[PDB]
Amino acid sequence: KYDVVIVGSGPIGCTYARELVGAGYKVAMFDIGEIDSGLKIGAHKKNTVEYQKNIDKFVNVIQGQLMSVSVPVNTLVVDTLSPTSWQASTFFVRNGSNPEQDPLRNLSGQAVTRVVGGMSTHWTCATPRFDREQRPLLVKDDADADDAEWDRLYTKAESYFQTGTDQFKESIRHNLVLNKLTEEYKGQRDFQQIPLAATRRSPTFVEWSSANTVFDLQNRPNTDAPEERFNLFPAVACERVVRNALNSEIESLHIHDLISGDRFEIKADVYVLTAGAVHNTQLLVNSGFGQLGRPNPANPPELLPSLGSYITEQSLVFCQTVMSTELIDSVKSDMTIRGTPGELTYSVTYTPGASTNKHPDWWNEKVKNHMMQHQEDPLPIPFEDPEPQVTTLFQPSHPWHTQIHRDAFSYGAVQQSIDSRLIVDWRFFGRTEPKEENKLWFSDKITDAYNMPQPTFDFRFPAGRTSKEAEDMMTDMCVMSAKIGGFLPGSLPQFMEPGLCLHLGGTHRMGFDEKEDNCCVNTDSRVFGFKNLFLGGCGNIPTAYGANPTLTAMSLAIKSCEYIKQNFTPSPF
Amino acid sequence: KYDVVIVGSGPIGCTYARELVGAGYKVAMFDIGEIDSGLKIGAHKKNTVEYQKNIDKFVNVIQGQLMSVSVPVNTLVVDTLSPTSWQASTFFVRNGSNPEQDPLRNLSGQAVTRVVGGMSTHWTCATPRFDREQRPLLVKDDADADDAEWDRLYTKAESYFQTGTDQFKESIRHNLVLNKLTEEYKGQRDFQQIPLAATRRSPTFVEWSSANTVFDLQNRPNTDAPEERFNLFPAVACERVVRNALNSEIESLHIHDLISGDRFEIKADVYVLTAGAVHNTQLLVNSGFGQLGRPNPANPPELLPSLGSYITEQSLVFCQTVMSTELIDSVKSDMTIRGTPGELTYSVTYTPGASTNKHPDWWNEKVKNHMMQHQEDPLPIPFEDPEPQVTTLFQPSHPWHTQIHRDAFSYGAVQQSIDSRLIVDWRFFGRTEPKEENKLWFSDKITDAYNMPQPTFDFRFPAGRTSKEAEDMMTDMCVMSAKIGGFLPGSLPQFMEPGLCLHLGGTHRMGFDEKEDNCCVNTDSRVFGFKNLFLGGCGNIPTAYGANPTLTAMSLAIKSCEYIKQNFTPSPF
Amino acid sequence: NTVEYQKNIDKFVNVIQGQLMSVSVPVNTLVVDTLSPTSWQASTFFVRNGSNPEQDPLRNLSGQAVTRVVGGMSTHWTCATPRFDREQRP
Amino acid sequence: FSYGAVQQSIDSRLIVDWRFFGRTEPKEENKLWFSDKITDAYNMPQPTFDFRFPAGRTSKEAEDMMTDMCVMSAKIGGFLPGSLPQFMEP
Ligand SMILES: *Cc1cc2c(cc1C)Nc1c([nH]c(=O)[nH]c1=O)N2C[C@H](O)[C@H](O)[C@H](O)COP(=O)(O)OP(=O)(O)OC[C@H]1O[C@@H](n2cnc3c(N)ncnc32)[C@H](O)[C@@H]1O
Ligand SMILES: *Cc1cc2c(cc1C)Nc1c([nH]c(=O)[nH]c1=O)N2C[C@H](O)[C@H](O)[C@H](O)COP(=O)(O)OP(=O)(O)OC[C@H]1O[C@@H](n2cnc3c(N)ncnc32)[C@H](O)[C@@H]1O
Ligand SMILES: OC[C@H]1O[C@@H](O)[C@H](O)[C@@H](F)[C@@H]1O
Ligand SMILES: OC[C@H]1O[C@@H](O)[C@H](O)[C@@H](F)[C@@H]1O
Repeated sequence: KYDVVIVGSGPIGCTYARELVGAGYKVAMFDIGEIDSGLKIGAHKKNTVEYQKNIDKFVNVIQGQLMSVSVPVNTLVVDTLSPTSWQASTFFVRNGSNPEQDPLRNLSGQAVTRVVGGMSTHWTCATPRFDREQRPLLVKDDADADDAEWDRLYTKAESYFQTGTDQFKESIRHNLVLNKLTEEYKGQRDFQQIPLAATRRSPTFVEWSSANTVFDLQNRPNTDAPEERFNLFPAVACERVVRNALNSEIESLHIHDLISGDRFEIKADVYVLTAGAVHNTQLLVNSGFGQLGRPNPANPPELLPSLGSYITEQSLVFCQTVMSTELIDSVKSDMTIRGTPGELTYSVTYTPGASTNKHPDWWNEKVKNHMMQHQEDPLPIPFEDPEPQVTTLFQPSHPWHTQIHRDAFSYGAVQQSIDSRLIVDWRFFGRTEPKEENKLWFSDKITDAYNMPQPTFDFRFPAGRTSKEAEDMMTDMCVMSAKIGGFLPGSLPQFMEPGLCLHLGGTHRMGFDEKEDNCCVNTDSRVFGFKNLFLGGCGNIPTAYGANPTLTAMSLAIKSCEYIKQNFTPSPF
Repeated sequence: KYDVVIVGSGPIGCTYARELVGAGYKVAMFDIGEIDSGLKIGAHKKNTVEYQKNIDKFVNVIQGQLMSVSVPVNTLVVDTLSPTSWQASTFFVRNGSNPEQDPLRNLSGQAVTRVVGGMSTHWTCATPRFDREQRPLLVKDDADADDAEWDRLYTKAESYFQTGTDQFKESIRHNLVLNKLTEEYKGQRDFQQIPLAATRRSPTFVEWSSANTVFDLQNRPNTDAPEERFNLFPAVACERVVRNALNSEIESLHIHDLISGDRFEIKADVYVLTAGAVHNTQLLVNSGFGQLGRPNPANPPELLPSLGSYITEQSLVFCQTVMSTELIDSVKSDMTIRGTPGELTYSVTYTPGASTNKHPDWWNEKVKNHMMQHQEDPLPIPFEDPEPQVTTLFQPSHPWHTQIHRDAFSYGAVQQSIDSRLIVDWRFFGRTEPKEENKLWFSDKITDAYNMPQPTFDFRFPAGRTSKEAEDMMTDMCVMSAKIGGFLPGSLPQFMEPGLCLHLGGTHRMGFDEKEDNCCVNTDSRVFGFKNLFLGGCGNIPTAYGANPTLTAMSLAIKSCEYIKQNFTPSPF
Repeated sequence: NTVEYQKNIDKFVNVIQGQLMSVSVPVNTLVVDTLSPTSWQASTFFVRNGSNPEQDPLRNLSGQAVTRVVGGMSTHWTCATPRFDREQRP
Repeated sequence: FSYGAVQQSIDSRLIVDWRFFGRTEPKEENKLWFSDKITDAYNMPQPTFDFRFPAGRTSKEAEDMMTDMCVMSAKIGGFLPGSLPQFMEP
């Protein structure tokens, strides 16, 4: 018997943990995955010395914990088998594929991650605010009070994630790029560092934030927290919430302990679901919310008819560029060079303080030292120079989010022929209109690896503004990127597979009125009709957004938690 | 001040830990890597529910922690850059490549793993004994006493690893294959399960063994062990052992704490190095054993002239096959089938106990149930059937080790068009004659990611018996594999890149006499001349072997540890 | 039999490929899901580009091809001309 | 007729091709037929195959053939990477 139970240990779950453990509640949290981030439970897997010294390898850790949501049945022809080998007569259901899934109306890139800390054990840590145009309303008919509420919430989210905008300020590459783009767009667009949930520990090490940063996930009571109560149970699949006959309250949570194989029930006062945009919906549909099976509009759902409808996922465009000869030469423009590399007459100098210098002294010293210490290297950038982390945030005249950076998730055979110091990544994310016909649904016959109803998408990028925007977005990346360098062969401009970006929203969407706004939770993230059930995460977001959604989702959880502290009393100690 | 210090936390290091912590010694162990296997320190990363339910993804975790040893300078021509992009005039030293390395005399597949538990946090767990022909002598001129010593040591190694040969006995696929190969080679070759360091917990879960299984790596004293003393220090790069002027004793170990960045010295009575075949040699060469820089036979080394010479790595050949129509039909040969799948008249039956049945009742029940429950599936093998784990061990008439199995390390884009139940992997490993000219050496100018001397190989498979064997090995795989099925397109018979198999040996080799046997350690694994320095691991193995070397290496550590308990007194408590 | 092809014999593969027209190409079912949202996108794997909807892809001779030029296939062939022994011969 | 991206890294003087051709039992069920609805480029009835290598001797032979090429070829050299032993498309 707990005061609160939380399903999932990602950063939205940990947000509830932090708020409620902190306010004196007896909390239990379950995760279907296991502890595997070392002694800091749920921490970023990229915070090892070895991965910050071999950062290209980290793509392998990401790929290792992205399990695809719905893989259609495979119809590739293999006709060079030996005549003796067993050969198919048909393309029958093979290797865990989903026969419900139409391959042509899928989010084939969508994937889930099942480990303690969720996806925040691998993510890129970008945490921008949404402006009004991308954000759901929290106050009706009062634009300025809506702004102040969002500002209050986001400011708190940013402290929980340790969001900052200056961790890369001493990078030559970062500033090379930033300054050129500010110059080029002078006035018309503003560039800044990507706000990043991260703290720099040294010039070659960044402590990336995660679920652990929000809440350390250590069981309580303990010496550091002797009057808090928290227990995390890993390797427990949560399968169903039990409704009372009134559909006004949840009475238990049904679970499957994966180690013993036993099934149990858990009672609490408050039930919170933060299993992710896909798995929140799966658990609700298994519990008799929404509708199970292929959509059938001839059978109105009894509860939450909007559940699994109006889903959104962003369009993503990508390339890499190789830095221009112009930009590279500009790095060393305050240097006087005499002699020729490798003689002992060779001299690279600058005047410290010189009003005519284009760069600050610190920049010139790095360049001087690199050039003198490494006289066989043909580039003026130091080898340990941190990577760029540049953005122009979404605006009405350019309604996409942009990252001009170095992401650990490479999409191709990472290449070796071009010096890494020259390479810049470009990712532009578009916003997607919510439409009722775009759906995530669950099979009433096919089941997944955990014997739960198999997830199935029915999705196309909407015609009209979504599609026009996505193609204007592609053109913008082409135009903007040419300012910095030409494309890197094998990383040419392209749309990524649908759902690869993992920003899926609106699967359990938020609004003021269940009917009128076609929604599932209210602005306290409470499920309509039910006193003690709440949903957290990106699934709540009802709007068309291009920016990275997690900080937003956290803000909404903070507000949800105020509702809980004002409406439920913690058990005595 | 410790009684014993151990460099590295892989399973050979943990062998010393187990023996010496157990015998009452005050032990400290350092690793340059960090704890990241969840709450069981140094355990197999494949022991999560999620990875045993998505086993194809585990290749990504392996690739994520294999960092290449020596990558030659890249000379690929990229001539489709934009004219504006910075373009090279030469193939200069880029992206951490090693200019000392000849690309044509490399072990390009060789890689190291830096995490607590070492490579045993990802390995395949195959642990066969070497027969006489592959094994170094531990007793001179007495074949039968040599056998009994090896038998005593191996039996102890097998308990520490929990080696077994029946964990797969209930697999239809495993037995399908095993029985056909026994029949086909009747008499001339014997097949058995690959001995595996592993314990089955259920029909769909195997608890794979690791460094953790040898020694749990928990600091001591603790409640379970109140009179033992052990401390593990992760993220500490060990750089040098300090010799006394007599070169008869080590006086300290110099270390670099990677978190603070500070450098310290550690004193102990006994020094043990188990940093792996490559990193043991690197640490010794940094300490003035052997010779630093490109080999120069005009400057005889002062200590251990054989260090880094006579290295061996095995040749590896690979394919996959698709199971024959014949073999698949044989799975269901005791079944009477009436009706046609999917009608309600459909019936699949057998007689339990029938003397005329080719299979045991348990086999027939699985097949019956699968066929009746899954009437849309065209194969008689159940979906959760465990994978084959078959071997014919090395013999003089077939001097290669063989694995006929399913390995988590796939080498190609894992494919989806052919049902996984039909696929069998074939890996044949050859033995390599030790030659003085085959070397691992360290640069006196280039340094690696940890500012240590850059490793550089000079290696070719020896002409003569090694090469003839490797090509007869390839032919054997071709011949033997056809008995089970034809090759899977995209997995055709091939030699793998040199060193991919990660069985490198002889970099610090064992013998009776330093001069006479061209060696570095004696049969107690003690370094010649030095009272208190020992080396563990595959680097000790002086012979040409085809079988997986780790169990052997453990056996040698067990013997080393007897020497220590008989020659050094633990500090009082 | 040109001087230029006997001096650059690797290029002759291109002349062979240039006159082998496939006999029966089943309907294509490859998924292309990285089209721009603005581009025309199929709802089904309909009959495209001269493919044959009668053809089962799994019971084909997909490599079979014909050559339509004066001299037929003997304008590109390898010229191997062995006798059949009794066991192969009508 | 090379089947792959002709390669340049290994001297052509070292390279030898191996092609082993098997015999196929005639079976009534293996057919070439023509569509009464689909037509080809010359408005003639579209050719359509219904073919599998026969079970029994044909298939056993084809796999013993593959093994023979493997065994025989090793006498001359090892396989060239990117030209490894394979069945060609039917
Ligand atoms: C993978 C990835 C993800 C993101 C980025 C890049 C990469 C490669 N980058 C990124 C993202 N978001 C941003 O805003 N900024 C960035 O730069 N990524 C997305 C981000 O990582 C997610 O939006 C965020 O985690 C969502 O948090 P959450 O709502 O707490 O959900 P999680 O998926 O992280 O964790 C949920 C959780 O629940 C479990 N689970 C699932 N089913 C169950 C059941 N049935 N019972 C119990 N537990 C369950 C999981 O195992 C998991 O831990
Ligand atoms: C990666 C891999 C390895 C093996 C198999 C498959 C795969 C994909 N399969 C396998 C193997 N061996 C077998 O006999 N059977 C199998 O089926 N693999 C090899 C096996 O995994 C190794 O032979 C074994 O670990 C060797 O053990 P070890 O001698 O204890 O060495 P490790 O590499 O495991 O650990 C050494 C260790 O030392 C560290 N390190 C390195 N440098 C330093 C310095 N300078 N200071 C401190 N520590 C250092 C590492 O970080 C590491 O933990
Ligand atoms: O695909 C990688 C991208 O994935 C997204 O999930 C992130 O929000 C981006 F920051 C990131 O670059
Ligand atoms: O490359 C994978 C192989 O690596 C080797 O290190 C192992 O000993 C084999 F068992 C394994 O199949």
